[PDB]
Amino acid sequence: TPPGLQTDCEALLSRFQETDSVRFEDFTELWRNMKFGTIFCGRMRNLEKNMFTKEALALAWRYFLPPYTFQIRVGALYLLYGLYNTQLCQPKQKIRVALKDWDEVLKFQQDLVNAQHFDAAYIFRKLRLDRAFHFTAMPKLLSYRM
Amino acid sequence: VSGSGGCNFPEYELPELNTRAFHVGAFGELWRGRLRGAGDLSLREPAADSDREDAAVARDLDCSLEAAAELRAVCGLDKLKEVIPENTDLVTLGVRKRFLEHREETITIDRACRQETFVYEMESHAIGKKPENSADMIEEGELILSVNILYPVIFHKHKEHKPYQTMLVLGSQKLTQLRDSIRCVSDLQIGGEFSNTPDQAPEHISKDLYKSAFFYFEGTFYNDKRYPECRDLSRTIIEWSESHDRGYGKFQTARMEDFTFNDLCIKLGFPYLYCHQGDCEHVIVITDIRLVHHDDCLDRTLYPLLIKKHWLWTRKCFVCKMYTARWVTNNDSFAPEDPCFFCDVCFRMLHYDSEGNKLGEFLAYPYVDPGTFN
Amino acid sequence: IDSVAVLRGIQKVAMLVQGNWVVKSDILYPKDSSSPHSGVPAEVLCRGRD
Amino acid sequence: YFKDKVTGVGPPANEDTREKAAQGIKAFEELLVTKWKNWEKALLRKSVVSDRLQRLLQPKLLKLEYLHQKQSKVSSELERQALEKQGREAEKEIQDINQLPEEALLGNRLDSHDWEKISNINFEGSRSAEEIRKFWQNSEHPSINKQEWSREEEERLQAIAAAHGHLEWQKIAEELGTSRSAFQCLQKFQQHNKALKRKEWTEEEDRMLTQLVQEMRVGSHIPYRRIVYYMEGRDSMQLIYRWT
Amino acid sequence: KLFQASPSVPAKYVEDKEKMLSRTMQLVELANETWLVTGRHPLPVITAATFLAWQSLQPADRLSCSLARFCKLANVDLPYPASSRLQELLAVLLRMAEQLAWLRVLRLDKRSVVKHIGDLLQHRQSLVRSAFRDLLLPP
Amino acid sequence: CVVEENDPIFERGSTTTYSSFRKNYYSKPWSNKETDMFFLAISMVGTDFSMIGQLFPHRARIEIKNKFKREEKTNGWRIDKAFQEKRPFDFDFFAHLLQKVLAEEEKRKQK
Repeated sequence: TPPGLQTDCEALLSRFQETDSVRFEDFTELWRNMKFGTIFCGRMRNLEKNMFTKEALALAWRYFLPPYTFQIRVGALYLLYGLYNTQLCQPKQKIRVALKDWDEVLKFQQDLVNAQHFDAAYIFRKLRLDRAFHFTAMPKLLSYRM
Repeated sequence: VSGSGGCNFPEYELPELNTRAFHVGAFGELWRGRLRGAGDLSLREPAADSDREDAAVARDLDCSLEAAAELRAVCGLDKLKEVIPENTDLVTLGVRKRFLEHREETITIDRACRQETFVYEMESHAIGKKPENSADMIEEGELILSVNILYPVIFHKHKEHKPYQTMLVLGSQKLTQLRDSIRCVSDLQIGGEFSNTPDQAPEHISKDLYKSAFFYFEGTFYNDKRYPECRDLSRTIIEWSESHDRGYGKFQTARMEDFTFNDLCIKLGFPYLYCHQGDCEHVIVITDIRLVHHDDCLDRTLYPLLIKKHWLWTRKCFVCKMYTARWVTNNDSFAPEDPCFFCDVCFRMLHYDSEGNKLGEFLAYPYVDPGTFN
Repeated sequence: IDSVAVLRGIQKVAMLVQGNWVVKSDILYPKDSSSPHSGVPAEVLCRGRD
Repeated sequence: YFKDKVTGVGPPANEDTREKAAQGIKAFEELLVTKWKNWEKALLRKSVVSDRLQRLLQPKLLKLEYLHQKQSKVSSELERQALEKQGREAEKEIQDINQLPEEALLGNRLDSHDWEKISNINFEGSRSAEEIRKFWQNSEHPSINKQEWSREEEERLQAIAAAHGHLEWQKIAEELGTSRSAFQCLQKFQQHNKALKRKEWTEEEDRMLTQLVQEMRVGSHIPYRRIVYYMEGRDSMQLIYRWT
Repeated sequence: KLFQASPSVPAKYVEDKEKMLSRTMQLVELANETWLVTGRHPLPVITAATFLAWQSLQPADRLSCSLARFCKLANVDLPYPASSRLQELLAVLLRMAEQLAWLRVLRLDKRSVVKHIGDLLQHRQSLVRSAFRDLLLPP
Repeated sequence: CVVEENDPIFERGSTTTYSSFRKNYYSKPWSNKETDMFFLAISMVGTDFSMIGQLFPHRARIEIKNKFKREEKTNGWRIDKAFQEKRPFDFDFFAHLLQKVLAEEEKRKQK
């Protein structure tokens, strides 16, 4: 895994805890200060940045696992949505989702729509409208050689 | 016998290392029933446009008819800041600065990514590839399967088997397609000897002399009988397995011209084994399986893709060191070592006079360099 | 059975004489065998028969 | 575990492998050529000198043992003194053989030596019999001039090669009087030769150059090695200008 | 069981019973004359001798093995002092090789000496005579 | 009937077996401070093997016997020196010193 991102995710997660509620206005206020979308352009665009954004999306969705608190769930969801929506590079790297992980998001979306959080459900509606998921049996690929 | 034991909800056997076997064919229906998945056309449009969003959302999910949710759009699109990663307290900024520092240390230009350009081009081959005709377009929800192989041994001897290729194939295609698409330089090798007459043209490569090729997937040996010359290599594997009580249950045999990838009840990540041309072996790994997307190639016949052709070092001529070799000598009269390599111009002058008379006693064979397919 | 496949295997073990196929000497005399009447090694029999 | 799923401590073998290996289809399992090491040079030198000294001593040692047996069997004193003198001569022979400098007992390149013995005993089956035979015949031998050229033999080399027709380099190397193997002077001849390169590019060759690109080119990188393999005469250095 | 190529033993370790018996007899005779049969149990000396013989018949694929590996392969309980007897016999063989000009030039060691056991046994008489001209007693 | 309580075992090939003819009675080794406390126990009690064995839970009677015999055969001068000096019979302080030696060896094993 990219070591530099394991710290950036935890650093930006502090501002996620700083949010008072889950309403998407907090993210619009955050964007003005923590412009996480800086490296999205960088000085060079190649497989380097491709693998960079791939691993970033992967390890960020990794923080969407059940044990994380609801606020962290909303934070990770919105972060991944913004990241995917800001991918101006040639390829459109879609987030990789495991089949097992397709159970938590179900009750998550149910609780979000039942709470009348229109923005919370509209964000996922737009994500689905973009077809931004890589349906895979496992979240990552691994080999036994090492 | 029907599909062997397997659940289409893959549960790990060893966490994150392997998964239980499952009927991959059901994935094409399971995930497409759990989600409609419609929209595999890239029909994204290039006012009335917002009226469609209203007439959709106001009845699907949102109850309010007011277009207040467009805050998301105006924030994401309009408020997007040709930028340098500086003037902010982020750790990704730090790692990007470290990467840029290491680049400015030695790296002079960005054109050192040919190894990455390989995968880049092999993936671009899958985007923007329109079909030949309407009757050739892939159907919605088509299952796609990826696969890796490890043929050679030329790589590090004192190291693991990392450097080789990965492939990609469609589920609806027949297994004969995957069989004939797999490329291995072993099939280009030629039998016999050539020292008697180097001008002899290759009469028949091993691709035709030995067409037998079979797969091994959970005790299911799929043979091929398209041509009358091939043979049943599975006759020895069943005999040697049933001769002694080795614990390996009975294996079921079948043909390849009537079996599809859907009925492959196999594990992902497990190092399966595929063999062809007698004993040539290839450790295979099914890494990932997913349905068709609106960004994949639309040509179904053109999709035994070799998505990652791993680099290979072609053997240079041992004499001149400026050309690729084609002949390996044996029992040479002057070669410092028996496995010497020679090219056309060097092989002739080595042991052949002006009119082509064989000089001295030696053996030689046509060395088809693996670079032929690379 | 196809003609080419038959013609392919027969050339491995049979050698042509006067338009007729004759089995190779080494096939009838494996290297571990000898003459049943004199005991000379099969290599000698291979040369003599050929 | 890399080779085969069946790789038990004792792995089996199929019948088709016999047919595959009988028709000379050696493709990959025999191209694992490796370089040498200093310890390997020392081991080869020790093994060859020991083989020669053993072949020299064995008859003398056997004759000394036979003389001991005879003097232990015979009883006459005159014959005893005769055999004692014979064993003293043999003793001095063994002594001057053991005290022989290690340059004369090296023989020549093609000297009679048991290569299988040195390969299986000394090298412990690390190097094949021929792999050490050739290495001692051409690569490792004091009769091989290790000094480099003086840019004064290539002219005579190519003159004799043109007078003979480039048929047998061995005779050319022997007549040139360089005291080096043919493969040692040919590497420099073909390095100084000019026929290796090509000249101004024609129009028909552009067709092949574009075909070899449309057929196996990859993105911004062009594998010019494939062109060098297919297109003769063109090296790797200046062949990139054909596409730059 | 090393004489037959049973399924439990790789074919590489198999050897001829007559040649192995002869080699072990020569080895134990060298031991007998060098005071390696007095006081010490015979079984360990015989095991060390037969192990050295089995090794010397094919040092290529057997020198890497050890006495314990050989005993396990042969399915025979190895005598405890077999290691000491093997070490003493290897030391005796080394001392003998020092007299042979070519072997003394080889500068062999406890491990690489096993392969040259043939030449040592061929001229064991003069070699042991010279070695005793420079006896054997407990360390 | 037993329900899988024992595991099969191969034992003796019924073939030529090694003639051990030896029973190596396991004897616990002797530590330096342990030997010192044993010497002072001798000096305090004398040559009564029963009392020494009683006050030595870490050792056995035969072990003390062999140790005393070896010290006599090897270090008889130290035996006589210890027998010359005397010290008030100590059964309680002897147990305290035994616990101290136990703690010392536990520390030495921790290191």
